[PDB]
Amino acid sequence: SKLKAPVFTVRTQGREYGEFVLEPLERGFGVTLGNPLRRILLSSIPGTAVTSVYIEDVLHEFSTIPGVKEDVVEIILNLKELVVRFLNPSLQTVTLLLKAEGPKEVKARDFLPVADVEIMNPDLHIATLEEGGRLNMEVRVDRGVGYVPAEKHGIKDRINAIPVDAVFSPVRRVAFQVEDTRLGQRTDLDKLTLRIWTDGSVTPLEALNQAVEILREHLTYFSNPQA
Amino acid sequence: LDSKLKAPVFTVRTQGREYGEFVLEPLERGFGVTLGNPLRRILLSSIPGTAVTSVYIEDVLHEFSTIPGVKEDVVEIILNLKELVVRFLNPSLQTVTLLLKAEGPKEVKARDFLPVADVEIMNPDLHIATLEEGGRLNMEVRVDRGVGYVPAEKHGIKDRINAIPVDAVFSPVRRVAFQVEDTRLGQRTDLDKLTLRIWTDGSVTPLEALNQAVEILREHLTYFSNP
Amino acid sequence: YYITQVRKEKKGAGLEFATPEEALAAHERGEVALNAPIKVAGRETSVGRLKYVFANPDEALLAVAHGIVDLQDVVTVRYMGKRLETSPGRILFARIVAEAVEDEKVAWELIQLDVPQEKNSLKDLVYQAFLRLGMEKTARLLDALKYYGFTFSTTSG
Amino acid sequence: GTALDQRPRVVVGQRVRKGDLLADGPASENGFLALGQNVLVAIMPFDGY
Amino acid sequence: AEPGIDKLFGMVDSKYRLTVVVAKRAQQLLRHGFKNTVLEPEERPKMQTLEGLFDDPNAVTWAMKELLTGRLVFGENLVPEDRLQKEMERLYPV
Amino acid sequence: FGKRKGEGFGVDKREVEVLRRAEKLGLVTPGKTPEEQLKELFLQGKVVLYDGRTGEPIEGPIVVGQMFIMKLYHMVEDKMHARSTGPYSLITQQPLG
Amino acid sequence: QKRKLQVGDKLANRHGNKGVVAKILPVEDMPHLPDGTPVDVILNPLGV
DNA sequence: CATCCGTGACACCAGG
Ligand SMILES: [Mg+2]
Ligand SMILES: [Mg+2]
Ligand SMILES: [Mg+2]
Repeated sequence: SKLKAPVFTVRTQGREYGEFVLEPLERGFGVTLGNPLRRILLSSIPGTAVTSVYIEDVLHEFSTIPGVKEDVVEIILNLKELVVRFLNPSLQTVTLLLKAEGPKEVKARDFLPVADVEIMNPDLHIATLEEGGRLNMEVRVDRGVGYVPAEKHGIKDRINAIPVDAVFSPVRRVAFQVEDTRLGQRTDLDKLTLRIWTDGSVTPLEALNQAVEILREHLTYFSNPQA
Repeated sequence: LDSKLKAPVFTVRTQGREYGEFVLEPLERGFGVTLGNPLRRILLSSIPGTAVTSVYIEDVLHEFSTIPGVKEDVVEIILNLKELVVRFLNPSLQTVTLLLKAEGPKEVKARDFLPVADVEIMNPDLHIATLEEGGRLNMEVRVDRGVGYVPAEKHGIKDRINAIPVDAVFSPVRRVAFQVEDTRLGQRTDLDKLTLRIWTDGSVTPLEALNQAVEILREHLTYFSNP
Repeated sequence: YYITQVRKEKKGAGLEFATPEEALAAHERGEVALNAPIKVAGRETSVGRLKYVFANPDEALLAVAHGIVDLQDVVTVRYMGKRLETSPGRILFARIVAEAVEDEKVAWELIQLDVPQEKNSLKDLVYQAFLRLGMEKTARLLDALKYYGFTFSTTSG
Repeated sequence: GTALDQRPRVVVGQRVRKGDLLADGPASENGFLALGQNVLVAIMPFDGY
Repeated sequence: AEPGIDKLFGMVDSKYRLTVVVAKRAQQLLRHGFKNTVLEPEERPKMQTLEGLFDDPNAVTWAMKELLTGRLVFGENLVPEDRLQKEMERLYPV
Repeated sequence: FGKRKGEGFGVDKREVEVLRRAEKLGLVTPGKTPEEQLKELFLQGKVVLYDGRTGEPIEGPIVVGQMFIMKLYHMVEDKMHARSTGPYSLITQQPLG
Repeated sequence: QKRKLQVGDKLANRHGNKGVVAKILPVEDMPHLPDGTPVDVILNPLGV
């Protein structure tokens, strides 16, 4: 009467969205599996985020730039939404360079391209420069995990660099449904469906695999008892 | 930004084959409950044990009848049978019927059950019933393997017309309490400390039960492999 | 209070039955609620007190865990050797007190089991615990009541 | 000590009428009084916190 | 709650005499570097450091546990003050 | 909810349990479909809510909605204060305030 | 200085509901809607 | 043995 390995279905939409189904699972195992995976997905999935910004003729965060409509606070708030995917596994830091002038709405595309680095949200607005307004930025993206505020890392590559709050996690949302299902004559079985929305840096399936690996590694910790 | 995570020390604190405290610290923020809740669900729902599932007592029609010559009613006898801790030494055995025939002035214990091959009654001193001069008790109880808890009116198994179904208390675990406390490692401030508390009936030990729980959970983690 | 209150339902509404199996079958048909007051053969009871009879607190709370019954259903439980008609929640509260003071007989003497716990009864509990066990044990009792009151108020809805 | 700064809410080339907003002051969202945040609240106890 | 506070309140005729006794004993332990303790090595109160367990530096915890052992005598007019001072300085130097 | 019904998901098991509890509370009419009862709760301003630590639902439906909340000028950053020793007053030789 | 909200800062609504922030939980501990949307603030009903 | 009058006193912390 022991229930055996269930079918595992995968539905995807681009690098952004993913549904992952397991059925049939024993009663109550829908939650038992879904909830810890959701916690690990929301809390411990590594990723990328901007961690520092230098702007020429800008000494600190509470500044304006002539010709630029946005103040530096809004520029850093915009850069906080920049999704930066690294292709090389062993890469840790990238320094994006942006140089712009004249009347233009500087977007995320305008960053000079670097090898093995893709910008996943290129339409992201950065600034609204007018005639004669010049913007010269060097932003720094690091690999990391979780949420690390600027007050804790203080990352500055040059003297007048502005540390930035970093939301490293690439997971934007995690839900999971537990629906009723049957196998043969057994009733009250669980059908688990994890819905995962990411930013594109890592895909829902990669995030699910990393979370599963983290949970298995944590279960490893009960292996060596001690009186 | 840069993090270092010391592998957590696992600590056991047992008192016989009935109880144990299990401490796992330090854990990254949140993983205390992330580990405790699934393990608790598993320990309460899926650890294999045994249970009395049906009882036939001669000349007894229904469950709420009285018995001549015995002081307890049938309900009390069924409760005492619910508290019977039976252990199966052979992994292939799945069901046994236990015979018990006694009379005269005597207080039946769990010892008085006729021994069956590879069926160890862990608690032979468990009281069952008292009889008087002229009291007769001929009963057969049905002991099945299973997990969790199944009310009598959900299996309703009847070998004969007057076999009373008994709520199957399968689970060898009687209670699982766990509690997460904040802990620090140097100047890491919000680390977690997990403390499990497992009560069993002696058929399986708390440490055995926890290991079976983590094994079940890892095997379920393996179910995300083959789309 | 939320865990120590008992449900009172209106479906059965005081039907009379001869044998308890009649009441069980009636409730199974959907004609009587689990906590509706009825009278089987002459004594006032409910279907819940017959359908579910637990040998000990641990079994009752295991059934509560598995969703068989809720903490506010009136059930039959065997605690301290007596056959009690009470909810699993009141058993759980008695156990909270007993574990806190590390004295099962005194803890059973202190509590009022058959009443929902509220400001006045909990105050009398704290005072009697003081008189009978000392301020150290009463302080541990207070911290236990705090822990479980907060826990159960969170998920109560 | 609270910061009193104005931020431009128009853009180059925009036609504006008399009395139209040009810059939001402190605690002003598009000319509406903005003294706080619209948060998503749940009304329930939480473990005594 | 202080461990065994009910018993300590049972040991005295006035709750404030307990405090006087405990504070005096704690000062006695502080002056003589705890060398006059009536606690066995296993009864020593311990403090968890980063390295490992160490002696509890709180003379008051010590004094209360010592009182709990029963190995202490308290009362009025037991010994002249300077006699006690000099005898404790002889048995336990500073 | 029609969004979810179109995305290929039915009513959840925990939602069914919360609906049972709400039926006990007299908040929804007994007999309607899950969607009807969830809509009745929503009209009462209440929704099903999941405990993030366990994945189990709050046993009852909870009031959830958008509220305007301000941060008042009384921030602990300005008020936390402590002193071992410090300046004393001229005549009284007592600590300043 | 750029002051973020911290434990001990005072919030209030327009109806006289005032309170000091006593706890900042990580997102995964917050009560969430079935579609996975966590709530922002948890107000105690006993204040009403 | 009354009325009139002058003189006391009128919460705490915080910041001011
Ligand atoms: Mg913590
Ligand atoms: Mg029954
Ligand atoms: Mg009593």
